[PDB]
Amino acid sequence: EKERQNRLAEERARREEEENRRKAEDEARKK
Repeated sequence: EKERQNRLAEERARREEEENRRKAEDEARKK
């Protein structure tokens, strides 16, 4: 269970950092 939950949690965090770098490069284009 913990293996599964941690795997899903890192998948979530990776998607989150994807969106963060994405908004970052968007703002960069606005610059």
